[PDB]
Amino acid sequence: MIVPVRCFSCGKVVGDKWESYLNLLQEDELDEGTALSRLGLKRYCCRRMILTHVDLIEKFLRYNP
Amino acid sequence: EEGPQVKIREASKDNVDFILSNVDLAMANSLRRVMIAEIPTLAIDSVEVETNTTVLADEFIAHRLGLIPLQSMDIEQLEYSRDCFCEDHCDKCSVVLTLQAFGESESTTNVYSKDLVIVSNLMGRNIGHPIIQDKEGNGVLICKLRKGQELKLTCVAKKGIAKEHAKWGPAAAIEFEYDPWNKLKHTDYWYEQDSAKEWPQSKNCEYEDPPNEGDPFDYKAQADTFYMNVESVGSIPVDQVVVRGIDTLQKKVASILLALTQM
Amino acid sequence: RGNLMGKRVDFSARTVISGDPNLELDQVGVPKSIAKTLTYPEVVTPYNIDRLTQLVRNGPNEHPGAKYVIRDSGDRIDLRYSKRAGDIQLQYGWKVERHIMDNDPVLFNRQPSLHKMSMMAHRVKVIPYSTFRLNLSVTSPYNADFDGDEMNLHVPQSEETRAELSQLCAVPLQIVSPQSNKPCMGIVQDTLCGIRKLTLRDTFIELDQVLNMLYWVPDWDGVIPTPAIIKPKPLWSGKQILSVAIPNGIHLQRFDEGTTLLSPKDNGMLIIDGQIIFGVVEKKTVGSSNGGLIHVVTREKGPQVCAKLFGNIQKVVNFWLLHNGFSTGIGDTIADGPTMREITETIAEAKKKVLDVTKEAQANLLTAKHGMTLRESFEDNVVRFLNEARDKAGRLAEVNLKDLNNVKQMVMAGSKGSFINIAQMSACVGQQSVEGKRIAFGFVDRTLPHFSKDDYSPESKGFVENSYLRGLTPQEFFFHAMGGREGLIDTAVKTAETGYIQRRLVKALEDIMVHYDNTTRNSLGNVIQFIYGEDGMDAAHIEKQSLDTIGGSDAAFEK
Amino acid sequence: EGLVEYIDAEEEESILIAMQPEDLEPAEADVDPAKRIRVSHHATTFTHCEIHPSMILGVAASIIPFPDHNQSPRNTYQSAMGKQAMGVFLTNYNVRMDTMANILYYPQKPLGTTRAMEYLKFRELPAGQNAIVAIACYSGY
Amino acid sequence: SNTLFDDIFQVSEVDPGRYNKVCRIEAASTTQDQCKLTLDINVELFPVAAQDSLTVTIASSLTRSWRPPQAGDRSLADDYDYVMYGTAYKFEEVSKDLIAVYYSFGGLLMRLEGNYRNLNNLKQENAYLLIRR
Amino acid sequence: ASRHGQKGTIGITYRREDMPFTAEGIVPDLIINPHAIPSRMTVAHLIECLLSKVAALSGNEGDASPFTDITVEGISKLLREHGYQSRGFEVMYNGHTGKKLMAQIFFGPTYYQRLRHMVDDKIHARARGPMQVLTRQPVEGRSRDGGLRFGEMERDCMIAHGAASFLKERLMEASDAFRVHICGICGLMTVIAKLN
Amino acid sequence: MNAPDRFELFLLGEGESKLKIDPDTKAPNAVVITFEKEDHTLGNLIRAELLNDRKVLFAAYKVEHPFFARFKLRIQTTEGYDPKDALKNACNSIINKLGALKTNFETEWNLQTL
Amino acid sequence: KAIPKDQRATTPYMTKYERARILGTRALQISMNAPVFVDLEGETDPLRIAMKELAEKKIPLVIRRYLPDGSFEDWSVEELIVDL
Amino acid sequence: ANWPLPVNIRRIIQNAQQTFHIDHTKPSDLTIKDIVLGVKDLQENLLVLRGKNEIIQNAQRDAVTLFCCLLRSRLATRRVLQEYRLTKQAFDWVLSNIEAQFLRSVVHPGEMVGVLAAQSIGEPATQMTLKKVTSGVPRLKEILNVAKNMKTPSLTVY
Amino acid sequence: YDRKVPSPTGEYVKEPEWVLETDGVNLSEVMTVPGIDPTRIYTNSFIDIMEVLGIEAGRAALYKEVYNVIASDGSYVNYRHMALLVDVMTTQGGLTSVTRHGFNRSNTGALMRCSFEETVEILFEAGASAELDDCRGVSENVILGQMAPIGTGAFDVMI
Amino acid sequence: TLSHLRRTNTPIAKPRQLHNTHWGLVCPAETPEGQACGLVKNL
DNA sequence: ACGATCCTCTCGAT
RNA sequence: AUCGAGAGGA
Ligand SMILES: *O[P@](=O)(OC[C@H]1O[C@@H](n2ccc(=O)[nH]c2=O)[C@H](O)[C@@H]1O)OP(=O)(O)OP(=O)(O)O
Ligand SMILES: [Mg+2]
Ligand SMILES: [Mg+2]
Ligand SMILES: [Zn+2]
Ligand SMILES: [Zn+2]
Ligand SMILES: [Zn+2]
Repeated sequence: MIVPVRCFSCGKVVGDKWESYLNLLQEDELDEGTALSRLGLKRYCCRRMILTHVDLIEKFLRYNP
Repeated sequence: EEGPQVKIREASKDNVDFILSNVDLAMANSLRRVMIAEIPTLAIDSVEVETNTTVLADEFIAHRLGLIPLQSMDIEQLEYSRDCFCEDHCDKCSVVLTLQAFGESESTTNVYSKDLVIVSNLMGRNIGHPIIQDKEGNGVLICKLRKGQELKLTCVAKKGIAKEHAKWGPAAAIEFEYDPWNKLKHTDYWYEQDSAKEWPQSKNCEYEDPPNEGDPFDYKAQADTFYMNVESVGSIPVDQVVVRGIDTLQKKVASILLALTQM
Repeated sequence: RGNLMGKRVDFSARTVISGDPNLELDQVGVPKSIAKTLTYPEVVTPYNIDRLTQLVRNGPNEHPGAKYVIRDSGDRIDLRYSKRAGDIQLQYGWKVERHIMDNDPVLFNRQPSLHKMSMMAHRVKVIPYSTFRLNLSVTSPYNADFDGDEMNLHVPQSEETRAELSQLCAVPLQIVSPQSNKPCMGIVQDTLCGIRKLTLRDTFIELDQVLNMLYWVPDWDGVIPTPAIIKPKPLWSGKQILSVAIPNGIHLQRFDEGTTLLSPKDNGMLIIDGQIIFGVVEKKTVGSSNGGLIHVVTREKGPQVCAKLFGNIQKVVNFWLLHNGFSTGIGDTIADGPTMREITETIAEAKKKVLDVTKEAQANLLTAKHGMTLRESFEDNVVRFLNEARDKAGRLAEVNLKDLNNVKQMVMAGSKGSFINIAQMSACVGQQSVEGKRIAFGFVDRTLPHFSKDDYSPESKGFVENSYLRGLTPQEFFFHAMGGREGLIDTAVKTAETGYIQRRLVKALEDIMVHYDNTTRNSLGNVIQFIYGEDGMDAAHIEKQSLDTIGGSDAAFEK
Repeated sequence: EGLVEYIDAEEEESILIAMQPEDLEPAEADVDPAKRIRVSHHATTFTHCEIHPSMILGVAASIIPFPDHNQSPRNTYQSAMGKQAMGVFLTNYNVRMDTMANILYYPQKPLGTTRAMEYLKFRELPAGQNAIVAIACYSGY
Repeated sequence: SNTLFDDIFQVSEVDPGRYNKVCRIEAASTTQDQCKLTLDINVELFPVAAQDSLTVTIASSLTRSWRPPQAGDRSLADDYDYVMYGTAYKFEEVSKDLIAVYYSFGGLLMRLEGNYRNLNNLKQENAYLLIRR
Repeated sequence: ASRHGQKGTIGITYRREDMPFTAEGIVPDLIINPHAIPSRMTVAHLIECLLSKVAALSGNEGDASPFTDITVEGISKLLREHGYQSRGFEVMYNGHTGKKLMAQIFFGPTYYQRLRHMVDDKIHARARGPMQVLTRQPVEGRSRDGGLRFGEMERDCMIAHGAASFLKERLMEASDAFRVHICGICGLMTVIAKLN
Repeated sequence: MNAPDRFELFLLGEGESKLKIDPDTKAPNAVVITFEKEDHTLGNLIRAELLNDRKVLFAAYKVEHPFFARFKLRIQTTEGYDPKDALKNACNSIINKLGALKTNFETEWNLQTL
Repeated sequence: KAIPKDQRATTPYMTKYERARILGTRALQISMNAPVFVDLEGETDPLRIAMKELAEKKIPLVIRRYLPDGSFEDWSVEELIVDL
Repeated sequence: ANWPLPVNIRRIIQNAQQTFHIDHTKPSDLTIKDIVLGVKDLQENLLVLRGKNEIIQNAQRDAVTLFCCLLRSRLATRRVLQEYRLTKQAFDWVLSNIEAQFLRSVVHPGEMVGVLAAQSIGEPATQMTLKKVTSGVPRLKEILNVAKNMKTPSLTVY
Repeated sequence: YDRKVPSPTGEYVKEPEWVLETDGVNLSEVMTVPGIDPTRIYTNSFIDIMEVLGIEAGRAALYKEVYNVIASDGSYVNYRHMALLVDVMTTQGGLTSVTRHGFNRSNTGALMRCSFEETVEILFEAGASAELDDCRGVSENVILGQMAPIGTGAFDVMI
Repeated sequence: TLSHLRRTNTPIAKPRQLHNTHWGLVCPAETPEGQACGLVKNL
């Protein structure tokens, strides 16, 4: 269910970095680790926020009505 | 000048690593906290939902909206709805944004904060603007729609503070260290052999002289000099969090002074 | 059983409980909502009308308010509906079912209630959020912990009823329990773990804090005591300030193993005029022990004074710890490199012993002890061999543990942990066991299909050599699992069987009481004891004293 | 192609089973002091080898990280609680009308996984969050 | 307004048994072989070592809430370096022509052995410990 | 609850400030008491943290699979390379004061579950409501606004406290309470009550 | 459902004044000032400054219960010195330093590039 | 079956249970607008009052101690010593 | 020699040791008659029963024997004088003290010992959960039921 | 075994002694055996100790026993408590179980027995043989919702 | 849900004990506490 | 013949 | 609301 707006822990807006993150993975062919750091996510409170997210919405959208 | 004195090292739109010296730890902290919790800000604190054919719940979406960072520089000239003499809200104490999104294409339409649309009269004050630091310029991903899904909202952003709610925090994260070498002996490190080889060495040590082997224990020294850094969500420029922080704390103090007086 | 001697009563409440360090031992935190429901029939009296009327005006949905107003005829004016609910002129003689307010006496209990201590009267303290809030040192009597336990509250309805709770069943009154003839409420977790640290000789505090700690103790005489040190810096010791908590007139001598009115190990204990002279403060001193600072302070200063002793000690120690911090991590379970070496081989020889016994036995050389099968004797040996092994590898580990090691650090306070825990977490876990025997041959002549038939070696029959740290091996796992289960099972049993016994005892004696001629008879009148406990002395008012005339050489008895 | 077989407890009686294939079929021709201690592959008899010991476990226990560094009963407790956990029990929870349903707002796959969670679809429908925890005596609350 | 005991001591041993800011000192007395001393000292604020010449003093003067500075320009039994206050508890008969005493400085302990102190040593709480150079 | 048989209810929430903090400015989402560890020997929990920390740092999925050669060392070795103390401790400052905490703390990320059964779903609390028609005794369950069971066991306690009056008031004035008329010759409730 | 509104953390309700000054009874020239809808931030800052004044014999503070946002500052000053004054001074000395820091920061912030 | 004020063997001292019932019963009367035989130093709670009516031996109540045979002994709250 | 008895005498003493500030340097004002006869007299005012007849007057003696032993061994002439330098005043106080306390340690008619005991045994019983004998719950059960088929019989001869 | 023993000089010393533990009982015949000290022979089979040495002894063991159960667990319980039990178990001259076969037969009013295992029946054999319940048991006054001879209800209060 | 679908019940000498032969077939840990402990198993 | 307390909830039926 | 079966909390 969608990328958390802001990190539970510290509050660093994070919801505006999901797509960026994904791209860095697929095309830039980077490892989750660096991809994160490049997105400015340097502390672990803010790294688990994205690294762990399970974008379930993409599966809820396949339900027609 | 007088006491308290700074020494910025780094600086940008978001961070401000700086040395705050010749102050009391009590203050270094009071300052730190206040930054985290009492500097005002504008944030959606009420969502009127008209249509939500989405996969997400109303309040689930409403929650996220609240979290979306909004401009807040001129917040000092926007009132607290609870103080505005209007019934509910107005353009003197709020900022109303509209969100309307329709799943048009069969290729998933995304809904960003860049889609909020200020409807109220800003009255020429820089206030309530979906803050965007994206590269592509799509501040925050609010929601996603399918074939023909609708989402029609109307939010009312109000003045608030980290205390009523964290969405109202402008600060994000604040680093804070003092006495990089434990000269002050304010801690007793945990070791397995050499507490010096097992425990890392903070960048901040470089900015201070070591302990000098045989020197006795400095039993009179207290905490001077603090190595902080304020990250900033952005509703406020970093410089401001520090200032407004200092300001607010200063006002808090003054109001007690003003208290005795009226007493 | 369920309708006559056990009924569902009105004016009862139940929720989750959680500890609250800023609540007095004898209070109980009642979540505003619950207080707004439970009520109490108070009659209108010139000594109250003002408050009563004021509440009736507050109505049933603002806390210090009320519900229902009872009149002469016996009518019930429902305060939440009633054209005349904003009217109502109270009349002396009427009744105002009011909300439960602060300081009301209430019977608070946790089930199962196999004690008196399971049901005690607490002073009400209405507070936000929705969990009953209770002082930690009220924990054990009810045998609660905060992993989810719920607790029941009952409200006295009669003026007498209240009195009966506040004079007989009050938490204060129950600190020194008659069953163990010692106290039944000590000092736990943080307060205990901390108080110890706060006490270490090495522990000193300065001005800013001292002044807070002192203030923190509510009964402070505001007289800052002179620092233990006045030299280059005026520093106070831990003992110094804690002693503020201890009232005056409390004395307490101790002497542990190496004590000596100079206790080089900061051992034993010596408290005079309510001033702690020497000895680290931990479980023996402040626990719920016999000699205890609590047993003494209850007997000497009074139940209430001692009731307070808790909060004070807590408020101070807690604060101090709130600022010293304390924690634990894997690190705390890691043993000196050369140690694990000495340990691993400590076991290595245990195995060789078992092996050397085994070969002996298989040669028929063994000499069977009397009454035991050469087979029985064999087993018993190995089991002994392996137990010792575990215990020494364990001891071996316990010595590394530096005084800074948090685990050891709690064990020393006596706030959690024991040799065993360390020994297993750090060195070898141990020999698993089901039905008092080492793991059996569920399979034909073997333990698992991973061993060869006939194999009594330790690994094969349940000896978990590894530590919880190093990690177990499949077989080890499975085995340790078997025992694990045996445990959980008799766990479920040892509960019912006991629950039953708890009753048969209760029914059997139920009606026995100490009559007015100091005799002890049951309903029939049939004397059971001519003097209760054979001395007609109440269990709570007793303590282990030494009869100085029995021991010592004949010469010393004379000298 | 006969590279595997289905054995029931009865036939199990007549077989010898090696745990790890590797670690149990090399010839004995220095050892990491932090690794647990294992005995030896003493058996010129092996007829089978375990697919993987972690398989002796089942659904519930399967989600426990390092349950082999945990006291026996605590593993059983956790297994009973993993069933009271919240999360998305099904991607179509919105289209199902049933007596009570509890769903987590922002489920997170655990930073600590099990090579057996891949089959239990855990990472896909996680039940629990990855909170930053501190074991420490604080307000005493 | 008094002084109760003066004497230079020679430190024979300094023991830090699992404490990092405290050491238990045992120094003998120069002059009268009869007198010996056992004391707990905060080696962090006042180091000590192998054979030091320590000057000791007891007294009971320079109980109302403690105050601090201001008098930094007033009284000053600061003719020493290290100073402590405490409460004495037991007076013991080491037997023979010797007698000892015990003081507790908030846990920091001291035992004094001699004899002419029967008079010069108090019998109550009051008791400061002064040490210099 | 964690994933290691360690459950616990919340006891209070603290806002970011009042919380102890990391020099980096990181603060905990949750704080558990060290005391719930020595005895439960639930070490994996500790380990998992060591691991989950390193993992989040290096964006690597932490492998806490059972029978593997994964050591607390190999991990601590990895976490140090990441500029952190090899065990999980991290100097922390007291939120109120800003000062340092004399005791470093085990700090890291750990997977925690949100169990069902939430206070508000349990808070029942009655003060004389509806009673059973058959026994004239309070009804069961809270969904019905019933009463709490003052069963056998609770009674014994009251008896033990010697609080006679209270008992009567519990087993009568609250719950069953009824007035019956009896024949002064054959103690049977066979007396026709014609009150008027 | 038994949770109090967040704003009760910084907004005085009815019959609540920012300060209450009761004379301590144990000591002389002692006063216990209770603060309303204020937490550690102020409490500790004022406690610390109040301890710079050499005519101050005592000064501590406590939030008796986290649930509620209020605290107590205790003050004892040298005969003839009114703690209320000892309080006044402190708040000022505090504001002044604060202003100062405000400036000096703003100065430096301007010499910065970025 | 009565017992003269003499030959009285029961405890001169008042039992806790006796005083808790005495305290309750007087506290109750006081709660019903009944005359107070003491001077209130400013007390309002019935019980708290009744406690003070006992502390000044001014509670006109007598305890009847039944023995186990049937007989008994009447003791007055004025006689009974209240240590506890 | 360590047995639970009412009135912790040791304490009362310590509570005189500093309530009257007793100096171990000057001599007491105690008469050997004072102590000896005093201790004796104290033993007359303990009481647990008050019948004036033989039978009961003899029970009363029994129920106090032990405590008294404690009492005598503690309040002995040397001791009083050499062990804790009491004074006619302190000592005289210590006595009046014990009496009262004793009287306070007596059970109150009403005390429901039946239950109080039942529970005092049931509780610590529900704390039991585990050198080859039948113990714990099972055994306790064996006992209470008064079984005849006990699993671990045994005879211990000397 | 370990046994403390007064030494000629006064102090208690440890004079270990040989003792035979048995895996089977027959008290009646072993005391008589020579060499053993029949003064001390013992058994955990209180029943047997009863039948052979009298009941006052049986009570002793009965306690000696219970005690060991509770103390083997490190736990302590004041004498009186267990005392009362044993005694209650020992006043009727025999060994009366805490089972129904023992104390519910007791001689008590019908209602008490009612609240334990054989209600129905107990009340019939009670009706058949017109039993008169004093109503002085706590368990019965609880059934009639009246005060009982408890702390608060032992003494009566009067004007 | 997975766990429910993989459950086992055993109605009614020692049956709740985890047993040797169980290795490989039934989960050594997963089982309810008290009541039906050891009786309800999980493959 | 009995078997632990108290608890909330879910399904189904003359 | 009675009634019977299982699931779960401590
Ligand atoms: O949390 P838990 O139940 O511990 C406490 C108790 O409630 C009582 N109880 C529990 C379960 C049960 O089947 N029957 C009961 O009567 C017992 O007094 C429990 O003690 O159980 P655990 O997790 O084992 O407790 P802990 O050791 O604290 O982790
Ligand atoms: Mg628990
Ligand atoms: Mg529990
Ligand atoms: Zn973050
Ligand atoms: Zn407005
Ligand atoms: Zn009739």
